[PDB]
Amino acid sequence: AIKRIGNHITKSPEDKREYRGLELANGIKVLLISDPTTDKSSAALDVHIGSLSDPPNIAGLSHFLEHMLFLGTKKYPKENEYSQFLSEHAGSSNAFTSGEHTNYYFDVSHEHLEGALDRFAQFFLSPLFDESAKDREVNAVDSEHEKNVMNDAWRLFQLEKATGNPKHPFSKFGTGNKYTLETRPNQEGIDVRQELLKFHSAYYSSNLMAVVVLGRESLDDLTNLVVKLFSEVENKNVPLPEFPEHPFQEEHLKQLYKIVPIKDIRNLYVTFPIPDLQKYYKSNPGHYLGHLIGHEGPGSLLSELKSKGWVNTLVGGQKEGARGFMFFIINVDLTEEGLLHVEDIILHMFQYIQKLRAEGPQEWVFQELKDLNAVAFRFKDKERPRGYTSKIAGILHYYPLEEVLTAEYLLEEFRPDLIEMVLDKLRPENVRVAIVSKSFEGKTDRTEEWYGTQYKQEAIPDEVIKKWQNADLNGKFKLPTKNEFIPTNFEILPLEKEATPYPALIKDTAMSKLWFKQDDKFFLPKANLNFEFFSPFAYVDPLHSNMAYLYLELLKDSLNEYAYAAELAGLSYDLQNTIYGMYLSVKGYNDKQPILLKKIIEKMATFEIDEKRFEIIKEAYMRSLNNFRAEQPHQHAMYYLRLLMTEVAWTKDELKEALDDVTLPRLKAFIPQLLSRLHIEALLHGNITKQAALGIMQMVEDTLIEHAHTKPLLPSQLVRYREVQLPDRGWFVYQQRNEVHNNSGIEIYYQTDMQSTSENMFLELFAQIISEPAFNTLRTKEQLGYIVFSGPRRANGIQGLRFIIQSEKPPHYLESRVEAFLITMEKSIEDMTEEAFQKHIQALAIRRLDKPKKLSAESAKYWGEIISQQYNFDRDNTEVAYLKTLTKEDIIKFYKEMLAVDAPRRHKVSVHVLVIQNMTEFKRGLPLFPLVKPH
Amino acid sequence: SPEDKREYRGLELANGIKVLLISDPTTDKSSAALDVHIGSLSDPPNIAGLSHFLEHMLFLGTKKYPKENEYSQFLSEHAGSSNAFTSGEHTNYYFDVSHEHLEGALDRFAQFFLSPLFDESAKDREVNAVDSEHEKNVMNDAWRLFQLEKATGNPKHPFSKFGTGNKYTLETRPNQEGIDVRQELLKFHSAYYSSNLMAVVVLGRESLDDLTNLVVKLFSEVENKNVPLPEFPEHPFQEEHLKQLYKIVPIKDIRNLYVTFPIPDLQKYYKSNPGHYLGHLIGHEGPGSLLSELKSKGWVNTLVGGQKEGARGFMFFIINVDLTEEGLLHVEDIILHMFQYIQKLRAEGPQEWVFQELKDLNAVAFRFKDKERPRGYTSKIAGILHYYPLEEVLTAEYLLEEFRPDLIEMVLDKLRPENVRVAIVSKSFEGKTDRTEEWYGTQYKQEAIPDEVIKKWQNADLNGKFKLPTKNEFIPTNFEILPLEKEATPYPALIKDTAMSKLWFKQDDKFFLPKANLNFEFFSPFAYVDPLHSNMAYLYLELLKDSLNEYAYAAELAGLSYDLQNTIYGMYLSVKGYNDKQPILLKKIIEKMATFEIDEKRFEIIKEAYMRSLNNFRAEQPHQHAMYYLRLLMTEVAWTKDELKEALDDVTLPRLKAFIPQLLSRLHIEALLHGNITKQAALGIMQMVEDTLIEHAHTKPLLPSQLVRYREVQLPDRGWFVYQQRNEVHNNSGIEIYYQTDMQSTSENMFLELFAQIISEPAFNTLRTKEQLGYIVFSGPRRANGIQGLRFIIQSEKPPHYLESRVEAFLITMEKSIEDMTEEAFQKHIQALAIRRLDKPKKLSAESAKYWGEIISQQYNFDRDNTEVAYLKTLTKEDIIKFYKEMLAVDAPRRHKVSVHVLAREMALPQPEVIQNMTEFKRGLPLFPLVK
Repeated sequence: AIKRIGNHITKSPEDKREYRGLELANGIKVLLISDPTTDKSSAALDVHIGSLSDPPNIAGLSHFLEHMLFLGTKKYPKENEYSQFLSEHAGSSNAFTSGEHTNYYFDVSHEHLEGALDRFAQFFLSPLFDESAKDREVNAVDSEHEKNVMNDAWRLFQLEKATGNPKHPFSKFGTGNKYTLETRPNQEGIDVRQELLKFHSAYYSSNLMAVVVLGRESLDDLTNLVVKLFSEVENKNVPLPEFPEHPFQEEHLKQLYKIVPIKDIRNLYVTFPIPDLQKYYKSNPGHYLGHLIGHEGPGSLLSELKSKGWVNTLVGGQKEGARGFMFFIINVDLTEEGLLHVEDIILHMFQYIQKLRAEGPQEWVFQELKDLNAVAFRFKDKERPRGYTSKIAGILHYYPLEEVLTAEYLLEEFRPDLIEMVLDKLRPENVRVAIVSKSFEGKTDRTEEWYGTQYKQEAIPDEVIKKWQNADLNGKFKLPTKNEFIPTNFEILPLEKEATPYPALIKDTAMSKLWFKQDDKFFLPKANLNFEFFSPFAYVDPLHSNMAYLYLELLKDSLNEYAYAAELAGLSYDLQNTIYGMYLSVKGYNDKQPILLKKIIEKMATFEIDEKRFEIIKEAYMRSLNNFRAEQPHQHAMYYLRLLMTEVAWTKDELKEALDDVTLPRLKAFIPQLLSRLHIEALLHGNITKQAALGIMQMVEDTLIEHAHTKPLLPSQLVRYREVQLPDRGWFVYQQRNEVHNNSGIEIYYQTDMQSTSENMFLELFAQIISEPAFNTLRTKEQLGYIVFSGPRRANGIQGLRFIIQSEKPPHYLESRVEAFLITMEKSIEDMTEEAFQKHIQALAIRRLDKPKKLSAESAKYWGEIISQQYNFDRDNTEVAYLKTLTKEDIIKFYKEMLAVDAPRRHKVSVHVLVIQNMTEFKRGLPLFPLVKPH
Repeated sequence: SPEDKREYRGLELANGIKVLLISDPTTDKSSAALDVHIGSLSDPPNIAGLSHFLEHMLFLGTKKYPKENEYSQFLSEHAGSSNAFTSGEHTNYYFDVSHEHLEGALDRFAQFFLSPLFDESAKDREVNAVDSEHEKNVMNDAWRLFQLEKATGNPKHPFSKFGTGNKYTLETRPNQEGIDVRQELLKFHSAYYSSNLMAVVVLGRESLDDLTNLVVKLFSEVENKNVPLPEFPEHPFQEEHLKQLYKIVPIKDIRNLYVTFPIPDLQKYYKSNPGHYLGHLIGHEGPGSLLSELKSKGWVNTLVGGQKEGARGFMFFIINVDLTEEGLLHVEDIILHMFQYIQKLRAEGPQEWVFQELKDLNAVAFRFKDKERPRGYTSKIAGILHYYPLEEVLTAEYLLEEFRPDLIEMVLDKLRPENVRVAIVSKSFEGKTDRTEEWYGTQYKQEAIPDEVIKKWQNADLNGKFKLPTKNEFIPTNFEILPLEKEATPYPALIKDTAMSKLWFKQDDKFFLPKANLNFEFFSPFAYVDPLHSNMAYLYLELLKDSLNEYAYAAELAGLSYDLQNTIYGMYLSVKGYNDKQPILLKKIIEKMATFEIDEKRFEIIKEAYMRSLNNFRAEQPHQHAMYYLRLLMTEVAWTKDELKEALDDVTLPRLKAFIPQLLSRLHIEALLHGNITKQAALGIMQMVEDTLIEHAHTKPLLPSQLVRYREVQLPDRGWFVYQQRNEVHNNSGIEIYYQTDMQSTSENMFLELFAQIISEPAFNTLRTKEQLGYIVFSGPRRANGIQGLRFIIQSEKPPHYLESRVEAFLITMEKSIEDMTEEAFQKHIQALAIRRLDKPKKLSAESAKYWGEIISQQYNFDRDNTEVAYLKTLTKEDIIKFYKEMLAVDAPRRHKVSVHVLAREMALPQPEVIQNMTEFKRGLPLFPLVK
């Protein structure tokens, strides 16, 4: 069977890997993909035979056969070298069956395909089906059934098979079970092995199999090896029509079911069947209709239901079963008010559909989606060496090899009649109601035989379907407007003649500080800009902190609807509450980035607050403070220690005492006062000319003065918090009691001077050195508690070591175990050889020296340095050279004089959650560490 | 007065000399005074200021020793001050002596009468000295106005005669005329001093009889000529100057309106003292008062009116009026307003109750005279001894027991448009004044107001909008003292502890005074948060004090007092005085501050005044600037005058109104109870103040985290810091060097203070007396943010590095001096320091203020001094050397040194550590722990 159709196929312009797809004479679909650059190589074979099978003699027989092909019969398990070969090359394979097809994906570390190809070739060429082999597989199939029984996702899927026509084979149980696999046939007289013989000979031989290779070897090398071992397999010319007609006969239409799952969750499913329409996939109309249903802009279906509160989340998507029959599914979130108004929610979905009928199909919205799809296709992302093979192999059976890459990423034709046809399908006549709730338990007397899921399948008497058809009226909903920003600039701006390896202060003003960088090591239009706004009033009072959070929470919630279109564009807006300042994150294509940024600045400068929105936000904030009372001790201990470190902090109980007097008028008065004085810090990044970037900073500051009347902060109005000074000679402990968790939590912390390049290295190295032994004994052999923490702490320009442990043991006993660990580590570091110490520092050095994998990640490192005010972008490169210089003797000295129990400079503090009688008095007594000088 | 001791014994000599005998055992210092009814008016007309020249001549008269200063050296031996002055009709002498040396001092004074030398050499030196005194008086703006007033009434009248005297008039014109001035002194002394009207008051303690026997025999040595007293029948003005406006140029920038009314000698009758009673009416501030009308117009900030001094036959009445730019434009209207108040007084008429209430307040207050200074008491008594016996003068002058409604009507009738003599003092009269007084060079001009305007004043006699003052409480509710509680604590304790309130209580026992003091501090975090926040707080305080001032005047008349201060931590309220209205006054003060209405015009004028203060600091002494720069660093967060000025422009009246409830929304109050108040009653007063606050502002207790104090930057050990600032206004340069040692502790406080005392006596002689580099010299310790430091502040036009090097050399010399000083000399130095620290307060207010300072510092050890003084006694010379070595020493390892350099306008260090940005340095240095 030697054949190779030849074509040159276009691929994402950015993508470099070259692939040739060919068809053999036997008719096996063949795809050859060559990627020499990637070290890993792979291959996949998909047979289009599902768990559902035309013979109904036993259930799970097809699933058993796919398992029988990965068992390796008796020869492959007998060879431990075969399994060792997979382990040596770090190759992990997953074998699974789906109703449409059975799929398997495997990987080899480098050029190990030849041996693997032969092993896979043997199963198809000749399966032994030995008696000893069958014994292991039947037990494995029974184990596979066990996990499926408790899987709620599978339980919904099997319920869909039950809702299938009983006469139709669609209602067969795909997973199968041990009793069906062996006990049921032996009394019947059917032989399982004889069936496996017949099925492999004809069904596997038929051309339902597709082979793809991701091997790094050249396409010509790929062609010779793949063709020789797949030429032997022949064609039995057996045609499979799947299911010609939909199983449903309208008998199970217009029925309401109540499902109680093991998990507590509430989802509503309305079932409507739909026609295949596979040939016209250019328009993809059903998904386009789903996008309109799932949209969250002006006059959205979810937006009305959000005001009612009946549906928190609405998602609409196409559902595909067999090629012959497909379905449309709408999922709505269920709320207690929504459960009472279930019928009204169903009518409201019809009202949006009525609006869609009135507007009709629209060419412009389809064109906008096509433009977005083209942009996404051109900039392909998250390419995967493993699992990509399985997806393409399934696509190959239904799609031509040349068109597989662009089939789902491009729209080429408009199909108005198809949009009308899917709209016609969405009518109450075809509607089926399925409701999931824990409360339904005890109202259901009917239980599924396969899995323990209870659905009444009761036939609604006095059906209200007629009322919904009779009362249909044009919806108040309005179709969404054209997206304001669509990326049109794909060209990357040329690098500036001046080259800077790190961010530079192109513009410095009292009003704002401006850091600028140009893209290097990456070639994408995508550019990201982070801006910090700092105002003193936010942290001045406990009332001020509470009011500031409410304003910021309200700000993002109001902007969320306006920024849904930005999410579709890929632009990213983030508004978050930080005690010192407000963090605005803008990410995405550079060309449309400024328009979104300015609109956010105007909304931030002048914000309107609704009383109803304020009340719900205030209630949610109050509930969160109540939750912390029942929160886990280890996090509670971490908060208690953090509260002591800051010069002044507000107790969580105090924060929820002083929310009693909070009012809307005080909050509205606060917004101009806070906005009136603030300072802007800038971290622009990506490919842009410096002059244009300076202009973008100028407009942002100009808008803020124009609306908020923001004026530059006076000197000394920008001071960081100072950590309390430790005694250096004493260990201090206070006790508090948890109410809900039986494990007692103790936290021990050691302050370590002030941040310095050498100081950072010493703390990091000590944490690295003790981490592996603590995991070896404290975490596992002692197993005092699941939560054991030995990691570095960096805050307020200071370094510390924190031990967060939650265990069912006395806190003092846990502290004694930590003390025993510290003395063991003293002896351990001395016992450890110098060569092992060098291996420790080298592992930390490799971890420190990580090259950026993403444009955003590269910008993030600079963002951290500036917010801390160190401004040391290259600090890691200077530090790694010092780490090699660092010696074992210095590390022993650092612990013996500072962190040791007998150390003269001993900084030890203790926080206990099951004496410091007043937190304020102890903090007032301690001096304050100065802010680190900026570099 | 029961509080006053004795003073009720007096004798009159046959010669007519007036003698009063005082014997106070409690008084530790003896005293004696002389007086005689002769004056500048009674000087020979040709001679000028003969009596003033003669009063100096009396001291050197003694022939006992041929030394002019022999009496003065005798007074120096007894350390008793001797001063003498001549009034218009009286010559007064006063001196004091050792307690057991009263007889010896009197004998020396007696020698002057037996032989008055008045030597020729003494006269030649005296003429120059008297002329020098006259020259110093010319610069005084007030004196130049007074001299012009005496001369203007009549050249012929003796009223015009010069009082001070000058060398040319005293000696040069008589000597050329062939008159011998020394012979004139001898003849004048026999004719007037020795002849009659002498008044001697003697204070002794050994016995009343011992002084009495000696004085009668010794003061009879002079033979009386029975010479009578000079009297003037009519006022000097002949009515030629009446209804005549004057414009006078003043040396100082002062604007005043003066009107003179000649009146009869009502004071000589002393029946009712009517003129002062009328003056109180005009002075009183109340609804419908003259000051309230003037303040509303804004023409006059304040006015003062008291009966002017008058001769035997006549008296004068004058008004002093502050003038504003708008007031200067409307001066005629202001005089018309004064006339309108007089017409309202005519409509009300004389009222017995107003006189009775004033008399009742005076009588109770006369019984309650807290203290009398022994020195100068004799001099005041000598003046009134001639006209009234002490018992009669004290009772009549203080409470006016006799009442005459007719006399009150007569003085009101005496004030009239015809009686008015007009004068205006303003700085806008330069170049408009031609006439110049010869003696003081004062420039004044006659600008008679058009006769038609004078007719307008006469034809306009209508009351405006004036309301008779409401009767107030001038009587303490209980004159007696409430009994001390059965359980009593010598030092105030925390009787009541509350989340919103802190209470300390002591009842004054030894003092036995009905008067009591209550101190309250209000805490607000927002006051120090921003330069704008500090600025608005001052404006609110200034608006509050102006608004409630009219009510407060009534308490001031009763002797009750209130204080409002803008401390950075929060508002300060203090109430001191009798308990009769003290609880009532406290509630009203709280009501005004917590709920307040702001007048826009008052806010604008207050805002301008605060802005004027900020620009004023640019022109300030260089040494004062150095203290201000050091203060910024010591207080950590603080704001410069520049940023405050921009913030002051930002403040607006609506913003200020919004901030007052926010400031008053949450407060913490700490209180001190002192004086005659029952503990249970005081607890009720504490409940009342908090209850008033919660109703008015819904006050809530501050959270412990919210309530915090400031911290101080910590200098590195072995570190020297300096920064340079330039003062454009002052030619000289001021340097302040601050050496920090440690957080204040009992041992630490004693050691540094001992060092400051040890070097204080040497510093004055070694630097100011010998080096004499600059007038400004300071060697004193400074306490801020619970940290002890020593500051040396010198202002001189000398190089700063040279001056700092001299300071370092002085310290090295002081270390050598400490070794040189004997152990006994060191013990004497500690003894002086111990006495200075152990000083008992002589007033109820002083001891309570000492307790108050500890409470604001957050240290509750009231009796800290007794423990500290015991430690000071244990101190050794070696211990001070160790303290100098650890921090004060130049090369000390733990030494912390900060230098503030204010450069001169037109104008090195071994180690230079210039501070470019203060904010960067504040971030760089750590913060000292707050004291526990």
